[PDB]
Amino acid sequence: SIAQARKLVEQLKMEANIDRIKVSKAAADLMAYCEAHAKEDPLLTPVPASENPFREKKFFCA
Amino acid sequence: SELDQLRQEAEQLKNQIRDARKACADATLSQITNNIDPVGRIQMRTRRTLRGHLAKIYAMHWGTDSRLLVSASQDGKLIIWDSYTTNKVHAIPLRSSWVMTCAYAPSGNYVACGGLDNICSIYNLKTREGNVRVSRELAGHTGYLSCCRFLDDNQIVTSSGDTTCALWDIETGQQTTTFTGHTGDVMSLSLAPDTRLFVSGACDASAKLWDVREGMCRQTFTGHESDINAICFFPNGNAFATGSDDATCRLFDLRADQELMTYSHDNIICGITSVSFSKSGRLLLAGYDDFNCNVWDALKADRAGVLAGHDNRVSCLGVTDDGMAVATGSWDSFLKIWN
Amino acid sequence: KILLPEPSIRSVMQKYLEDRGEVTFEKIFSQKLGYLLFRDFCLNHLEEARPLVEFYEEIKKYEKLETEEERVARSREIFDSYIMKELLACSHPFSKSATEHVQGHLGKKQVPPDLFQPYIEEICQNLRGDVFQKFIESDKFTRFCQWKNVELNIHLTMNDFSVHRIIGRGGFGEVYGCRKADTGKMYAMKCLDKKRIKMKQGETLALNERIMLSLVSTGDCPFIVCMSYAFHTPDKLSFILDLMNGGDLHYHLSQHGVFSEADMRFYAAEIILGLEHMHNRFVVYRDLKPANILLDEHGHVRISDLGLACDFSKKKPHASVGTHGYMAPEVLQKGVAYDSSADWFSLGCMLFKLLRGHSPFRQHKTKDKHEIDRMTLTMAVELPDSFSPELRSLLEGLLQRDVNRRLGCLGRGAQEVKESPFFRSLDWQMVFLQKYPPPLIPPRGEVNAADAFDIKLLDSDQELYRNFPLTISERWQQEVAETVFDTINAETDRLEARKKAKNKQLGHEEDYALGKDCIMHGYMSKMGNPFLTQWQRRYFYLFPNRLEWRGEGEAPQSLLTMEEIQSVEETQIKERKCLLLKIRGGKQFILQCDSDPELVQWKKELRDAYREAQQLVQRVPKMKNKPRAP
Ligand SMILES: O=C(Cc1cc([C@@H]2CCNC[C@H]2COc2ccc3c(c2)OCO3)ccc1F)NCCc1cn[nH]c1
Ligand SMILES: [Mg+2]
Repeated sequence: SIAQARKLVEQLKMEANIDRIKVSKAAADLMAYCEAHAKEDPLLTPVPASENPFREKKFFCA
Repeated sequence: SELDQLRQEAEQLKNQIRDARKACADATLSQITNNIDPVGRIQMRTRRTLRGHLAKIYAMHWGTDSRLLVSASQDGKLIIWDSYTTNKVHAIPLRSSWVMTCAYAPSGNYVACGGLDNICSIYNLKTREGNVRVSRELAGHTGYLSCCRFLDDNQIVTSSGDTTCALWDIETGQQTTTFTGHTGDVMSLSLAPDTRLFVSGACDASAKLWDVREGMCRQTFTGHESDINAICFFPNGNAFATGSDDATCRLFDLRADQELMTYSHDNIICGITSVSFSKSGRLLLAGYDDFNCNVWDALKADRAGVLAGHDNRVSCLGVTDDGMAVATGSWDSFLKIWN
Repeated sequence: KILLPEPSIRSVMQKYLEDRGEVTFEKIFSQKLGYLLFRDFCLNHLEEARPLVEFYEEIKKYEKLETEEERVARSREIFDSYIMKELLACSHPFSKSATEHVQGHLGKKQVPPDLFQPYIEEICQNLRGDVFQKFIESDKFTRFCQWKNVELNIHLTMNDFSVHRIIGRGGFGEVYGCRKADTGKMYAMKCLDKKRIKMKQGETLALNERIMLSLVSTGDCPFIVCMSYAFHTPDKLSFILDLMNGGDLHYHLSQHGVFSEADMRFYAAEIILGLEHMHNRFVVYRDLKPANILLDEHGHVRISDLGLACDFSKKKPHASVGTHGYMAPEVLQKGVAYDSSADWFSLGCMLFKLLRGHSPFRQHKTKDKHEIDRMTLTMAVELPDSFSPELRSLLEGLLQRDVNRRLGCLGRGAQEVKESPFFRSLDWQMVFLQKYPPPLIPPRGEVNAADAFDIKLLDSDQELYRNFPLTISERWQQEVAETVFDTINAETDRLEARKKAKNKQLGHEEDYALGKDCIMHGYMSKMGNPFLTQWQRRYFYLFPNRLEWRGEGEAPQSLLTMEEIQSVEETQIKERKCLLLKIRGGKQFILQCDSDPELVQWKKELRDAYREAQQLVQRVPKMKNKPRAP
């Protein structure tokens, strides 16, 4: 189909004409994000039993 | 001819995209993160087992309170669970047996689900009276409902076997925007933290980034060798991960417009069903058809740990918004909550 | 006594009947129990249909009215009546044209019993469509399903009959007076012995008797011993028939001696209507003789034993079949085809024996079988001068050797015989209604009144009788209707009301099958592992991707997925058919159903649902099995 193939061209032109950053900078940003949030991540930084809703505890709210 | 030429200019545009991506590939995530310590051995126990589905579980979704969750099963029900006590807050028998997906609205007022009925059904969890009712049956897809996620109580995004996604106005029951572009069944979707963008993963082995408000495909990501079954945004919105039938997960960056990392091991040969990040984005957790959940260092690519608590496929998973736990759901009819 | 299955039986039965095209207005309305439940539905629960059905029943009563004076009176009452007016009051009245035909025959004083037939037809065209579909939706169709489940699960044995004195004896067996225990209805049981049948090579005879009884037993003929049931036990064949405890006419001829013209005329008229019934169904009887005429306690008679009868709708018989002194020429000649012709000749021989004491071709007590035949083929019979002229005209009519000249073969059948001078005194409708006084009222308890003048069972022997059991639907439904239907329905109504209140105090609506995509539901019995489990009765719900089951007092907590099912097969466990489901991982799941239609339907539905589910799952990337080893 010629309508389809022209649609593909228009689409690819939208995809091509975007601003891209360097991988080295994109990667540094992900790393910095993980580092700023490492201490608030309980799967990473295991919490004391007393702060952990799923250990040593029967009395809950709602 | 015209068709000869439009194909050739498409191919040439694909080369220019490829060339401009390579021009950005000045280093790797793996090189950039060489100096940070490994996360060590990630080890968790099963803190709850959620029993009550009578057959395979296909999906799950946490409420925003990090406490309730909704699961969907081959038994033709949704169950809404209180993960803290393990009690069933609601058990919802569906109109169609063939449910495949489910979603918890951020407010906690609705769930949604659907499957081979090709419908996204919306359930009002607290009526005027205090009953659980179907409040809307979103009809319009031409093939199965694969995933659905609420933006708010009046808007939801769906993906489908008909190769499209859509944005729905729940009140009118109508598709407000249709996202067309995939050439295979769309299997999964994930909303950006700000809900202006979403990404989809499909059986054409690509992921696409969509503008919610304006209706277009902004970027297309390739590299998987086979179906993408699952997708999830990295928590700052600038990257996302996919899981595929090719036995790999991958990390894609939006602004660099390319793949940053592959997460795989020569001993893992089956498909990934499900992906989610830990609260900080440092861990990528994925479910596998070999009955495990593997936990990856998202920055460094090493396998950090394994959750091995199911007797059949891990079909779904999710990390709570408070980061405190991970839920796994399985073909063995159980969910487990781990930390 | 009859215990109806519960209303949820409908889930299986509705489907089983729809699959056979049996849930139409015509199929249900023409069954006696179907009609009774539809009537109940219309009179009591659907205002728009009630007058149609009341009118319909008035006409049904009108049809059965014996005198022309009664029908002049009643036709006028019906026309001048309130139901007639109710029907113009509604916006579905009778047509100008039907009304004109009726009121035209009325004003000219002529009142046939089918006077109101165009009204019947218009009523039925209006019962067709929405009113019928509303019946199907109602509890009265549910109740039809309950009765129908019982009808289609009948397996009679000796223990279902309280069996009493011998009322007939033959070479193959005996007949008994008996009472069917569940309804109290009285019948004859003709009990033929298989050892004795093997010994005398009459298997095709026993079997032909059954097919012939089937062809003949609908329509409630008052002049043939018809069948309600056939069944068999390891040593016996058993036919359940119209009770005739007055002995046969071979015995009564020998006790009373010969019969007057008037006496024989009673017997002949009754016999002629029996033959008419048979010939209208393209059956030739062939063995008409006095030992095959039986009497009831009142002296009314019926033709019995269709062993030697034949169906001529497709292929006219050639063979020499009968008893030697009553067989027609065109029969005795092997390779001359014949139809009902044969019975009219045989009738002639028989009406002669009742008058004279011997067949007209057995002269001096003689038995030369070849000579009896030569007399039938050669000499016309001299009729003694003492016979009336009307009787002479009749026997000369019936005994013509040439079929082309013979009374009853000139192309109008029995009607030719009925018009004979000999019967001028008779009203044939009165014959039909058994209104004429019989000549001989048998003494009560008369012993030996129906005697004829006189090794192992292989599995190949049993194999010949495979398709012997049979229930005549119309006969069972009439039995039930006239005995226990009303009382069972009331009791059953009360039982269901009671389970309903109790269910609601408990907080239990039996609603688990509703609002979902459940295909079918009902009771079955289950077994798993043969060492670990035993038969447990549970309530099953079939959904497109799984089969769930529950005990009493909880919702389902167990199931098999359609995915796990590899095959569904019939199999025998202790003389009882079960379903064997082979499950992935070499396990087994076995099912026993409570009735024959349930086993047929659960088999078909399970098979359909597992095959469709598996072909569907294979197309869905998220649900299908994926490779786990290279
Ligand atoms: O024994 C029978 C059938 C039979 C006949 C009779 C009677 C023999 C004498 N003529 C009347 C017959 C029928 O007797 C009946 C007596 C009472 C009845 C009844 C039939 O139906 C309803 O109530 C009694 C038991 C029977 F089993 N037929 C043998 C045919 C044969 C073949 N080779 N040799 C002989
Ligand atoms: Mg012949």
